[PDB]
Amino acid sequence: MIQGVIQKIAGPAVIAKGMLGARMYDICKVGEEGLVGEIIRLDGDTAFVQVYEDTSGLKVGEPVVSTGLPLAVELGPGMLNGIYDGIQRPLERIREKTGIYITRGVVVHALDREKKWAWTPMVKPGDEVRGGMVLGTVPEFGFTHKILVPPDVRGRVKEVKPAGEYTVEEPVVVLEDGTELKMYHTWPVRRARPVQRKLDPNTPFLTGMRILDVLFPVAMGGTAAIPGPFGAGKSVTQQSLAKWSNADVVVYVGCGERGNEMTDVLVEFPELTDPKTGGPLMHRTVLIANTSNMPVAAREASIYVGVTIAEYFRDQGFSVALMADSTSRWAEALREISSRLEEMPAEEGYPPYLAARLAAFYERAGKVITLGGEEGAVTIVGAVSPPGGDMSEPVTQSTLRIVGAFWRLDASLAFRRHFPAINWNGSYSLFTSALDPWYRENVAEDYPELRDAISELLQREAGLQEIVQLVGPDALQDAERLVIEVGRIIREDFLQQNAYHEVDAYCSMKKAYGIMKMILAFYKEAEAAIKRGVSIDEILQLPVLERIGRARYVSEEEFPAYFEEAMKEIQGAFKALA
Amino acid sequence: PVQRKLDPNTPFLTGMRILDVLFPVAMGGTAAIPGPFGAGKSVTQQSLAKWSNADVVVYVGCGERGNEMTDVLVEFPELTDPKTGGPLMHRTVLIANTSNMPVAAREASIYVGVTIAEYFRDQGFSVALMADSTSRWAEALREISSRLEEMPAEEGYPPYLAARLAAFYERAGKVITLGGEEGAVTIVGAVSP
Amino acid sequence: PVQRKLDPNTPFLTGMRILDVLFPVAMGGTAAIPGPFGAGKSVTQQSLAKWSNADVVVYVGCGERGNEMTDVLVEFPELTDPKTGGPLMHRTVLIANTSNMPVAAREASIYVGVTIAEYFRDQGFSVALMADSTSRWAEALREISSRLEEMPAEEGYPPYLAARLAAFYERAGKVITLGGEEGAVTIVGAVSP
Amino acid sequence: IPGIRAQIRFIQQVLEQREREDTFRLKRIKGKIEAREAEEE
Amino acid sequence: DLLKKEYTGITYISGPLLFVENAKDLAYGAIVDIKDGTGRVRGGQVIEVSEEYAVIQVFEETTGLDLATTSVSLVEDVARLGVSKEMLGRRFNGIGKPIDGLPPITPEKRLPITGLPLNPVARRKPEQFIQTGISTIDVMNTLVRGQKLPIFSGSGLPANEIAAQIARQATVRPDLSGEGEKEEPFAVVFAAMGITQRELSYFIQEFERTGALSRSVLFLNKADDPTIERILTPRMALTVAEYLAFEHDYHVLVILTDMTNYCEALREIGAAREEIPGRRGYPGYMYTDLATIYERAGVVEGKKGSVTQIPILSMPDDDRTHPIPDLTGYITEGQIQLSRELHRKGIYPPIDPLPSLSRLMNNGVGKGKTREDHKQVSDQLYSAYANGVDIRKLVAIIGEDALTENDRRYLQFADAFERFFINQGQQNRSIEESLQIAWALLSMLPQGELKRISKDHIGKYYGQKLEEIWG
Amino acid sequence: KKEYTGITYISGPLLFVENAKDLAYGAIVDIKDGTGRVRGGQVIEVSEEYAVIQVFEETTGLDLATTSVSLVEDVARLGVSKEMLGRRFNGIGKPIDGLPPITPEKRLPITGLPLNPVARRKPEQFIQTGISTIDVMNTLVRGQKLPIFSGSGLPANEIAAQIARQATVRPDLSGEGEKEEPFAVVFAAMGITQRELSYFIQEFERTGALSRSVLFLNKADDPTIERILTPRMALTVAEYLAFEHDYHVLVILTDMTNYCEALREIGAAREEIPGRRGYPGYMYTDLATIYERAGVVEGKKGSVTQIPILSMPDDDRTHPIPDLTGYITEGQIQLSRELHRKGIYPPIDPLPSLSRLMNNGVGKGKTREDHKQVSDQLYSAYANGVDIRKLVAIIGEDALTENDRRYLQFADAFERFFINQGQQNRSIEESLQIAWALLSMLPQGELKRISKDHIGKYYGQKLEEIWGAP
Ligand SMILES: Nc1ncnc2c1ncn2[C@@H]1O[C@H](COP(=O)(O)OP(=O)(O)OP(O)(O)=S)[C@@H](O)[C@H]1O
Ligand SMILES: Nc1ncnc2c1ncn2[C@@H]1O[C@H](COP(=O)(O)OP(=O)(O)OP(O)(O)=S)[C@@H](O)[C@H]1O
Ligand SMILES: Nc1ncnc2c1ncn2[C@@H]1O[C@H](COP(=O)(O)OP(=O)(O)O)[C@@H](O)[C@H]1O
Ligand SMILES: [Mg+2]
Ligand SMILES: [Mg+2]
Repeated sequence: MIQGVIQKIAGPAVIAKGMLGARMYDICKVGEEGLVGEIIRLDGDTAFVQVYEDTSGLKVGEPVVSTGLPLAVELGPGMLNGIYDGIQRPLERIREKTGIYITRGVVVHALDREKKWAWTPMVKPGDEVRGGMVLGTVPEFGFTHKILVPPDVRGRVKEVKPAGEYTVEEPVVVLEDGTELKMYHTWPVRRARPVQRKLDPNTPFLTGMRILDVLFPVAMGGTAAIPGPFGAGKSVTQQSLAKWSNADVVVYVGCGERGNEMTDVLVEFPELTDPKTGGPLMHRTVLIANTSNMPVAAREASIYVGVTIAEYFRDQGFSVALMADSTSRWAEALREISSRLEEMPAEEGYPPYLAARLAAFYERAGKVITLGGEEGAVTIVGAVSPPGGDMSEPVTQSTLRIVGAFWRLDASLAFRRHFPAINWNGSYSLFTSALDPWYRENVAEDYPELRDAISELLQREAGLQEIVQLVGPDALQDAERLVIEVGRIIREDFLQQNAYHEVDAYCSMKKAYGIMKMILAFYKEAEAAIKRGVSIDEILQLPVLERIGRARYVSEEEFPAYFEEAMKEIQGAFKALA
Repeated sequence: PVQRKLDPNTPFLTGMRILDVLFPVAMGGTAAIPGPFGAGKSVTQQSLAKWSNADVVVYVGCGERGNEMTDVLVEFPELTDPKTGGPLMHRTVLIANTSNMPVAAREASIYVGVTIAEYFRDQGFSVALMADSTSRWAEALREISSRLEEMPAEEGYPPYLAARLAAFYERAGKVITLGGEEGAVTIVGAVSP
Repeated sequence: PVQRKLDPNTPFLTGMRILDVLFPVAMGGTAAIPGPFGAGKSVTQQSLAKWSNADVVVYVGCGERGNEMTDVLVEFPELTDPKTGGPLMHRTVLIANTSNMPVAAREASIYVGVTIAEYFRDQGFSVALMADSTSRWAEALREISSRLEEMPAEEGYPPYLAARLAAFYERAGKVITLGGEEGAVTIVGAVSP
Repeated sequence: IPGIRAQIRFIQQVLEQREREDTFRLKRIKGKIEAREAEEE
Repeated sequence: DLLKKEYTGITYISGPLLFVENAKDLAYGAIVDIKDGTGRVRGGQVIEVSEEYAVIQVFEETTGLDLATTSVSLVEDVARLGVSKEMLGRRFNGIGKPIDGLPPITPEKRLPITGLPLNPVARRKPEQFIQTGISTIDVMNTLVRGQKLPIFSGSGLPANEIAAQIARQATVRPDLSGEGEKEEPFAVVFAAMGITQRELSYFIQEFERTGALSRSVLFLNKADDPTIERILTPRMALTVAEYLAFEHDYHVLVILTDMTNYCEALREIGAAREEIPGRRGYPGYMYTDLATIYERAGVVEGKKGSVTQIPILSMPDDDRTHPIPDLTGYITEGQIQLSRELHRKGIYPPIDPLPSLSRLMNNGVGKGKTREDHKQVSDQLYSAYANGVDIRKLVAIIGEDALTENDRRYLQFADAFERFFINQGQQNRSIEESLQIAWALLSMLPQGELKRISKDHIGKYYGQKLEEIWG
Repeated sequence: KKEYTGITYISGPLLFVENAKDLAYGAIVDIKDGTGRVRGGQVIEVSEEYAVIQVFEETTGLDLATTSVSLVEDVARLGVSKEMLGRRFNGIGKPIDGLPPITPEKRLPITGLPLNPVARRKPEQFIQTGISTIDVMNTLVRGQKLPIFSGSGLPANEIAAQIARQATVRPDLSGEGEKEEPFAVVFAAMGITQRELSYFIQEFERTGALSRSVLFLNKADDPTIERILTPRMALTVAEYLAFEHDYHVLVILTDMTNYCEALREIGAAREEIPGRRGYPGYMYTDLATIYERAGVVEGKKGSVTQIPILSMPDDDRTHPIPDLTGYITEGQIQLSRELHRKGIYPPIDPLPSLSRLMNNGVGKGKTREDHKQVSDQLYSAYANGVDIRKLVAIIGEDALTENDRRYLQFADAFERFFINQGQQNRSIEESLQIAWALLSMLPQGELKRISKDHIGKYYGQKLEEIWGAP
């Protein structure tokens, strides 16, 4: 092994000397405590090491040992219910080993080495196996966790363990030439896990929010970004997605965020239920927690560990949702490391390779045919926290250029307590066209036309607001003022969604379809009544407006009857009231 | 040093209605009067020097016109001290470093003025300290910092500008002097944004 | 060098009533013209080249578009000189640079053109110099300044942009040449904000 | 309209000043990179 | 351990920094003693160490130091503070030394002042509602036990008065939470950084009048004190707070008097080190540095005690987008923002609710905690006040007489809200008083326009008039 | 083959190799490590002491002990052939469609030589894009640089694909009848996602437009140096085809904003101090060296036409990228977000759009005698319709004059039928017929920009092309 000594210490940065032969981005043990660090520069006989832990108390002369391997994660059974740090250390074990505080230098296996798993082989001796093929199955929480061949392992099966209880260290399958395959393998977090081919985004990723699932949909394999100032509701939207998504597995990455939010997830989620499995929601969730007061160099590691775990679960045929709770924190960590490196910044202090790193991270998403032949997907939703809410900041601009959906939050709606507080004008989605056949087959044949009509009404309202802010709403004609009123009705009782209300927190596609149909039926009838001389102030007093407003609070089970009753009420009210 | 800092409970009467009524300053207080050129900072400072109830007035011409210092030197001997009735100039100490005087001396002039004011405070007097412009002192600090190749913080000023300003303005206050008497320093510092 | 600069007391006659009457330019004066897209700037420039009382016309294309430069290079060799019936190019020097040509050439284009104009002035001729876009030249100058890592002044332009423009425009004037003969250079420089 | 124009030009001047300060800092750090590489060799 | 080692050979002194060579055995982050030729000893910390030389930031001013006589000696390898329950009535400077004249504390433990990050698994969910007595806080921006709720202030705004009032009135309501037990009062840790004599005297006199000094630890860094001590001051204060809360079951309220001065000192140190700055020249690690301070508050599983932080920062030009308030809002659970327009109107406390926020409000309010209508009443108040503000902007164009009657009602609700719900003076309002005032205000609007409130709460509480509450 | 061992420094994208005085500046090298993997790199600085090499891919796994550097070519060169048509490349000319590498007729330096200004000639013939708002109002002329100014969510890729698979020349309108004049499309994609890559491949393959196209597709996670080299490769191929085989070449460059960001990042990596607005101070010259390679040459029958596509970052035309592009190119076609969100495709807004070379490529003997006047009348009438649409919201429908209501109807029908083309391929005659049908809604004699002859010859037809008889 490559061994050296510490030459300089400055914050998270340690320069070692005598490290000739050490490779770039290899993991090193720094100091007598063996703190984990990564080599980010080689210069003569020296190596620049960014330590993933606190460096306070280190002295010049302490040994630095290179392990000769880059950062890697253990991929196997045992991750589906746990919370990890940036470099994949279980926080439950760390708590049991240290207490209420996280102390540096703790060494603990990512996967519990004593937990027993019910192994069921799927292969027989003489079978030839390629990377990503299913060796067998193990149940975890009702999930059928598939033991995969490592992506770059090839050979013929020589011996296979029979069905029984084994630990992840047990070599369940031994190939010819003596290569042993355990229940887990290690993968470098910076390498994208190989696949066969990327597939077109056919099916949607149902987030459970009306505005996101209707006006700005994201596909099952797509990417989305949700930037906004502090208090706009990024994390509440992320947690709503984690609670209500239709993804099989949710990987939540709290990169440089509040620890109280990780605690909220840890406490609330075991009580909630998985909509599809029926079991606890925490059983389908993997948490990678790197709080803001944890070491800065570990934020990049946190992002990469999360995305690698998401890729691994995709390789088993699952639909994975990856919520990165902030990428601006990762960018700030990169800027801090670059400042320690004394490198010339690109723009606003960030290193030039920030855009390349972001693009590499976001390109890992997609619906794919896995190496084993089965079909899985990864959906990445990345939150961005621009400094001061300045959307012209380089991270937000770099994210604009690689994401298919953009959910822009504005502090104006958050101040009003109008939530989800999505800026409709500043948001967009590039998946609306490709998802239309699925909408026609699964929601309604006329759903795309209804959605387009709603968007056109919002556009007309936006155009008329230019005049409303000029001469007041009373200076408009009855048709234009009707458009304004229908726009505010849409905004208040279709786009609003209370993430804490027991009914309004979730909304199926058919409920949103019914609400849109009700609103547009009311709009058509109101315009017809306007053309026959009825006043708009007379229209605004109809109790069917109250029914439309209360529609969103109606439960999913009883919604169809409410919708039929309200459509009948719309027709009757605008027949009687002319 | 002083024995104790007291709470300021008496007004610094400037003789100007708006300041003495709507925005009063106490005897040991501090006041800033920023404004663009021609807004009347120096006229207010000289009105305070002529008409205020301070036992001793210390006027610091930090980097401003020499004609203003000459105007003070000529007019004050003819005016009357509002407290004792003697000539106004016997109440006054002038520290002048005009704009075309050496730039590094502005910072020294500010400290000389505040130290003289504190010395007169130690004798039991109430002292009004007028700084004609602290922006010139800040500019002198910026020039010296640039000669030091220090990294500028904001608009070229050194990062410790706020520290210097705070340490300067913190010297004012109503105190029990080391001798057991009661004295105060009032600082009115003009700013030229 | 010249023997003496003369007074702007004789007119440069463009042959266009509005310019010759309401907004005249003296022989050896300087004028600026904005270039809106459809405003017929090229026709006006051709009219100045064709009908003005200048003996020699020097036309400088600083950083023009490829097709816009091609327009000039194709259509001047078609203009007939009213004073001789022959081609107008027989008394015209054309400097042509496109945007993709080296930045040093685009920066030196106006200096080359005005030096040629001064050389023809030294022979007693009256020279009309037309700079097709000084904004493109300023862009080239800004790029060169950026390559030298100089401080950007306003909008990235080097702090000496005004000095360079003044040094270019002051070369115009009606003079007594070193040969004792009267000559002049009139500069009409187009700007494109 | 004139007030909005004045606000626009004020914001433009502030942004340009911040950009100028950033360029000055970049020049300083490039010079220090070159110098600290030159003397250390 | 207890033998002395001294490093002469200082090679560079400028600003706050000091270079000493051949000091390869000084640990990173170690506290050192700088002795000059007169015998005076200054404090310092190692911020970069290599086999060539070590970089030391000097806490005090560098006047009188010289390369020929100055000596640097190691104190301890890790910056630690001696803590005990004995210091509950004591005053300390920015570096933890007593300034009250009493003898030094006899420490039970010596804890690293930087602390350690709390394990998210070991944290609890902050849930216990704290009644501050201020309606715009209790009703709309509820403060819960274990929260970081900074006050975003301005130069002339009375943030110190609001902090003193909160410290005076803050109490839990176990009867509403069903616990129904007597509760010990809050222990207060007061960290002042660059505080002026006026604000310091105000705080001292308020704590004396309310009798809270006997249970308050004070770390005072004056405006004329050296500015590099402001880096240590909040870390020492929070070390004491964490020790008390999580080892003696104290409920600690921590007030950081001005974080703008802390960020100023951080910027000075970073610029002296030529750190690659963020916006407005502040160092790029400012987010992490502020996080290492803020994230030390909270509640821990299996522990009785708690740490509640109420930092105070003055936005320079009332600019919410300034780096200091921006990063603070990105770290903390919401903020209380003061309004200069409300202050000029004579409304106290000048808290405008729209830019304010409490992220943990949902945890502490609702049925079985405060009352069933709390959340919906808060939402309706926010919506109605936003409508009133929009109608004010409209009136600024079309004039009041051109309004409809509903817009007129919203305008009247807005100004009545400002003058009655916000403007309360120094009185201590129970949550029930604030809720009935809110319902009296909501009764000004038509019943059918309370769209965010369920019909049950409307039927139960709508109708009362403000004049029925007070004559 | 000489192997340059002696790596003395690795950090970020750069590595220093000593005793490399024989490496020419700008050369491309192969970086080999202990695992036998080979990476690409470019020499960005060479001196007596060491050579600085910028690595294409990530520098992970490299070490100063086992890393070796060897030269592959002293000048960035691309092997071009006529068998490139129907092929796809990864942005540095390596096939990614699974077909064997082409046999290079000749190898050309991708840093092309600037065209001699005296060798150029005026653009005089147009390209039929099949889109009415471009063909009629913003005509694309063979040899023009006509960028498309897009937005964040606008469908610029769809419009690019539609133009690519619809663009054709119309020699029959010039009276030549010479279908022997070949046409090719060079499509360069920069910084695109896998979604966009799949979309482009599917669009080019489903219609058979691939057979006359060359695709240089650079993905978003590909090396940024490949992004910088992609337009160079595309323009080298375009110049070769046009000026050595008389092809009429249309070059589509999406997206130039990605190219500018890559240029910014590479400049920052080489420690260059940025210029105005944080972009390199030489961005104008680089964009010029890209754009000015289009044109028509005297004595040669080929042509290069460029349609750069760039997303304005915040829909701001003052941003450096669109600003410099406007400085260099001849006009712009601006997509409209309000048209897009109303359901109109393609969302091209005629009012801010402009083709500066249009008046040279339209008229008698080129398109038709009435083209210019019809375009002018359409522009004026649409502007009137739009402002009357704004006014009717406050003053009401009946308060307007009868001709004002006619302008309202004209603007509505214009947006409905002329702009809202869909995926139709409209010949210039179809577009002119639709324009005349729309102008027939206005009273005769209100068409003031049009001569009475054209009015008599064409006025009177009614809207049947799109509705009632598609
Ligand atoms: N209170 C006042 N009464 C009468 N005249 C006044 C008063 N204040 C200002 N002026 C007039 O306005 C002029 C401006 O004087 P100052 O206020 O002293 O200027 P300033 O504030 O010092 O700004 P400068 O010119 O940059 S030093 C004076 O010379 C008077 O003519
Ligand atoms: N004085 C004029 N008399 C007659 N026609 C003119 C005149 N000025 C311009 N034109 C017309 O304008 C066209 C030629 O000039 P333009 O193309 O408008 O010049 P230009 O486009 O402004 O040049 P630029 O801005 O450098 S591209 C022809 O249609 C001319 O008939
Ligand atoms: N969809 C929502 N429904 C209800 N309340 C919300 C919603 N989104 C945000 N909020 C409220 O706004 C606060 C701020 O949201 P949060 O996500 O914590 O800020 P950020 O944008 O930084 O993540 C939340 O604590 C919650 O009280
Ligand atoms: Mg968040
Ligand atoms: Mg003055």
